[PDB]
Amino acid sequence: AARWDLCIDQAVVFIEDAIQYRSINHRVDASSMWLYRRYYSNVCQRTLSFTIFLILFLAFIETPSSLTSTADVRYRAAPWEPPCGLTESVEVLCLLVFAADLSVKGYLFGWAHFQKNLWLLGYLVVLVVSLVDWTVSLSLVCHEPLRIRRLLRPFFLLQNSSMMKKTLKCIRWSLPEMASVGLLLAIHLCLFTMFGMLLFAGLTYFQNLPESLTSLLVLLTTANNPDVMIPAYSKNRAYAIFFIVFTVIGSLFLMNLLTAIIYSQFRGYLMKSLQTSLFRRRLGTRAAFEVLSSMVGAVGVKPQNLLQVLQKVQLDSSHKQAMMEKVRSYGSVLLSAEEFQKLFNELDRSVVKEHPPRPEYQSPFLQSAQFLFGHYYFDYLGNLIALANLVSICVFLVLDADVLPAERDDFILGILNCVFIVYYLLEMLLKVFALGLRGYLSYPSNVFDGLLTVVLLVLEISTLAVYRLSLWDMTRMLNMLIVFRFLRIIPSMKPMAVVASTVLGLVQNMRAFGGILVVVYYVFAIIGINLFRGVIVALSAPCGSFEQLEYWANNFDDFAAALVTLWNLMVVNNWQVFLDAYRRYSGPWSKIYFVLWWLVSSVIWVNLFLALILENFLHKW
Amino acid sequence: AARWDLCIDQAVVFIEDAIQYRSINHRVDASSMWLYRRYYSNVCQRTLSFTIFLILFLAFIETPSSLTSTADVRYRAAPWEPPCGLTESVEVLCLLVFAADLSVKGYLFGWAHFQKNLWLLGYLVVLVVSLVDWTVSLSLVCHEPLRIRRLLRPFFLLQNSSMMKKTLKCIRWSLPEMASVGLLLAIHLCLFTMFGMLLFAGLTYFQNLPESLTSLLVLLTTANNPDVMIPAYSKNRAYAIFFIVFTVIGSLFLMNLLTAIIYSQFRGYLMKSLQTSLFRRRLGTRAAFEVLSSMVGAVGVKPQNLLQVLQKVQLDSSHKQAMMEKVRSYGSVLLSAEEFQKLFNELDRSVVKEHPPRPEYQSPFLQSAQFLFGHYYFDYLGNLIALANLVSICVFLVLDADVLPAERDDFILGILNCVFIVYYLLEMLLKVFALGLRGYLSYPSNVFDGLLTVVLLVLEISTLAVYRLSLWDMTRMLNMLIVFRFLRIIPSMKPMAVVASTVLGLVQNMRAFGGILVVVYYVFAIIGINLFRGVIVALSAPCGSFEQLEYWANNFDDFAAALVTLWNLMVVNNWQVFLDAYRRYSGPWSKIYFVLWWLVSSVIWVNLFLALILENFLHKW
Repeated sequence: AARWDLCIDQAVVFIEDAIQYRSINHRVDASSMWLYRRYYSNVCQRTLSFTIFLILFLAFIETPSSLTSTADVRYRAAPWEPPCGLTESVEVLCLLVFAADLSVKGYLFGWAHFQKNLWLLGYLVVLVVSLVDWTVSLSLVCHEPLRIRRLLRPFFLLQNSSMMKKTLKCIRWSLPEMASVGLLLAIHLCLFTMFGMLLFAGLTYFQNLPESLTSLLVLLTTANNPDVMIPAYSKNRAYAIFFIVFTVIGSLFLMNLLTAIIYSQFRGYLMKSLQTSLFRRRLGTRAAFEVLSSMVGAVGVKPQNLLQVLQKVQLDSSHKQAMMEKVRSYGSVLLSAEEFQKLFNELDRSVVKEHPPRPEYQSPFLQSAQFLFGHYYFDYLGNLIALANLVSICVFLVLDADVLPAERDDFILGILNCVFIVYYLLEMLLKVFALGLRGYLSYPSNVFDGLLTVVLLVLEISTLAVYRLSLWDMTRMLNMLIVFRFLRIIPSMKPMAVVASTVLGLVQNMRAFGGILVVVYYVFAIIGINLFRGVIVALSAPCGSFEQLEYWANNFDDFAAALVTLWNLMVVNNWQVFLDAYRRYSGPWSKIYFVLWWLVSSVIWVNLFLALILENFLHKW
Repeated sequence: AARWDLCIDQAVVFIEDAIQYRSINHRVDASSMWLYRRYYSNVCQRTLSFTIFLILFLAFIETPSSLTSTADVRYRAAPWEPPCGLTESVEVLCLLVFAADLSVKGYLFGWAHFQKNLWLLGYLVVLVVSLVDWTVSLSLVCHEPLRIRRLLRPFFLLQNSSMMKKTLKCIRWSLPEMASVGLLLAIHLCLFTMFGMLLFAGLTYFQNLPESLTSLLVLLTTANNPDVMIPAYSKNRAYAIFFIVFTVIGSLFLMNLLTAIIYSQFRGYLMKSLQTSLFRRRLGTRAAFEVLSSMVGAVGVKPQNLLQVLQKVQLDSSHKQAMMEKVRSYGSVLLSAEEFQKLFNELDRSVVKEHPPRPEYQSPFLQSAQFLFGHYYFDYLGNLIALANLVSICVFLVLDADVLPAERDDFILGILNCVFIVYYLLEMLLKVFALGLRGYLSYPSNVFDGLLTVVLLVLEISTLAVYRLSLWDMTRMLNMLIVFRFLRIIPSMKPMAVVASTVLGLVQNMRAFGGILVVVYYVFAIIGINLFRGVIVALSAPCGSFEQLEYWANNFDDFAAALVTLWNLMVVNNWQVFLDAYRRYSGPWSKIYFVLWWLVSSVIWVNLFLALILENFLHKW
């Protein structure tokens, strides 16, 4: 009776964990299974993902106030200050649901399991530090300059992710080897600083210990290759050997050695991911069998017990009916153990359909339309005219570019876009009159084409509403959206399937890796804000300086301007210029910030990218 | 009698080919085995390697005459012209030995084998083209401007190499995939040229079709990251998304996709090298057995036939005596087939010894010296004082650097180098009085230390000959060679053995890969000479130009100046500057030269380097 239905709840949650690749380490109770099924719903996990985005969105609208139009410092309508109410209200509202998340994760798990698992403990210490810092900054009227609780926000992203925790373990195992090459590189520098200072001080680059040390470090990433050697090379031809050897040993051996060291841990990444997925499903159904085999009882599981459990699970109805027919094909025989486990190998099949088309009333009208629809040249007529559209934009952009930027003719340009757009409407209306409103939605390219067509006629008819033949801005907007038609010529990839297959495989696997970049940007922005917030003031310079070039838009005055400035240091070109400017404005101890940013971003993460491309390329063969 | 000894010659050359991993496809004759053993000697292969270096050295002393001190064009003592005699004499003397090489390679191989093997045919066509071009340039008095026979010289390097022929086959199999990503990248460019020209011409970078096409191509290799976007970024913050997406799709996906495509062919490089080595030794001894088993005869090979053949082979005497004792341990029994093949597994063992030390006459004198020699702290006392030497050079280079460059004290600097050098002499003289003149040579570090010590005392005593205490140049030369002592602290690599093991493994495997770089430089230099030989003349510039910077040393006027100029384009930094200069001086069709040089050098070869590091790292585990 009661233990009858109680075993049913242990049946349904063990099947559901066996599908979704979860573990079985939660305590089994009566209403906890009401909570377990509800906490893992679609609605609950999507609220938790939305609030994580919210606090990581919130730094755009904090007191540095990145709501302007230009980030340039020489002219900017600066202020938009929100008051002390709303931003600290939405800060504490997200802290409630994370506190609600921790409570139901610890209550549903073991209490002793809570004290052992390090991530739940770190989830707890971050919450109280964020709450103490909230009430302290609320006691004062917002006039605390630096907000330490803003740094702890990316731990909420790292907690609920299951792919970043794998990737952080792989870079933790690579760490004692990366410190050795980092040690060997620092030996390699300070040798050539001493060896350089004998040759050249006996150059504006070699006049001091920290100046020559900086000049070699920037050469190590090859940001000044010709410019650091041209005094010495103009004195003698033989001085080229000193700089050639330094970048061969430095940039070629030791930087590419860091890539091979990181890839040595990611070598079995996807295959060992699939193995622990299948291993968790093996003990999933086995514990489901073991509790169902001992419901009331030889050793077997009654199919009438199966009839109620496989209904209450949440699954695709394709695999659901296949389970249901296969147990109905079985008799009243008690199901064996090996036949129980191999029964759940229906979840490896995948079925792809699109839709069935629909007929008409009049028989010669329907048979002519559908048999010129099943043609394979109908889309090729669309592909031909779209290419004919694109060369027209091509020839007309280059013809008006060179001469007469003010007053161009643009007479035939209107008529060309008319005949193409009304061609685009008639084909998609003939498609839906040959497939159906359901028959047209089943293709993802047709959603892409059908949405793009109905937008362009709105743009065209609006130009046709005010002109007959804001002219230039509408034609520029109309020309821009015609260019996006070229993305529909792309997916006909017949001989180069190895490229499009991995690009899909890459973006399906950048939950972890895109997440790590977000963690690193968000930390280094807020550190960079509090150090260089008001350092650059713009009120006759050397010809290669920060001020001869107009690099004034690259500062750390807000969140949007920090991200682009950190981007331009990540692509390592011309970061000798930023090093000289931030020395001249904020003292020479700022170089430890940029060098540390150079090590995390360019060295570690862009090697981390190449290890993940290499793994996801070499897969299934 | 005659066929008795004739089988002995077929025995010895089949064993020798089985050792040195050669093939058996040469015709077996009487005096051809006299030629086969002599052509493959140590002296013959080393003459062929020296003449290959000679013609590839010869371009330094041709008519562009790269014998100056500076390559700067604004001042240079230009001319040194050798006459028409000697350079065309040494050109034709190397052509004789290559013609002698082709003849004995074809005569010893099959005649029909000659017409099938493509490399021997290409060896023949290159020889007659080089000889026709020699006699044509000799008929005229050297006044032919361009020498087409100079381009065919790297085929002589490619012919006699057995590792470059493997590597060229691996990049030939990768070619139809690299053309697809090259196709997909060209689609990716010309979309954003049209999309860029609508947004920004509606910037000095976006004013034309070939100007905007060049600006995106240089952004693709990130050579102008901040400088190409700062007008648009200073107009609006939202224009950063256009350039961020272009370098994420461009540089991160598609360039790193080219590395993964190349590495997909080098994935089994070293293991499939070892397999075809062992496979050639398997059929080597088997054909040696098969001719020896049918000398006069159950089925076996008489050991008295073995006694004469294993003497006449050339081998290490360590494995030679081990073969000889093992056949002497065998009786007069006819040796079986399986026991014949497993007999030659002595060639897998390797024995390392150094030397035995020698005693003295007087027993308390020898026993005290050798037992404080077997100490392991004797070298640690050398390691301590060498570190104490290096901090002295460290502290004294930084102290005199900042102030007073003219007249420094340098009083204690002499005395510091005295006590260290005479320490260095007494330790190596106590080492040879505890090891021996033979006992000291057996260590490669002691050869390195012993040579460095005897040089520094010559430098020190020469300063002591003219001073007592050209001063500064001698102390600068003395300080420089003390820095090289730090290379002896390095080889005590206890916890990071994975780094030093592969660095040895890399340089033992760059016969192929260093050879390909030589082929690519040598071709692209001589093409670049004949196009831009006298284009730059130096007789108030924009502040970032080729002439504001003093880049005048980077031209193509000779062979030494071409190599450094091609080097500074290989490391891709600031190659926007070279593109603008060579447009302004030699017309706009010069950009096809540098773009083609960008594709071969940076894209292919530096991806080729990272594939070879990755293979030689992941080896034996």
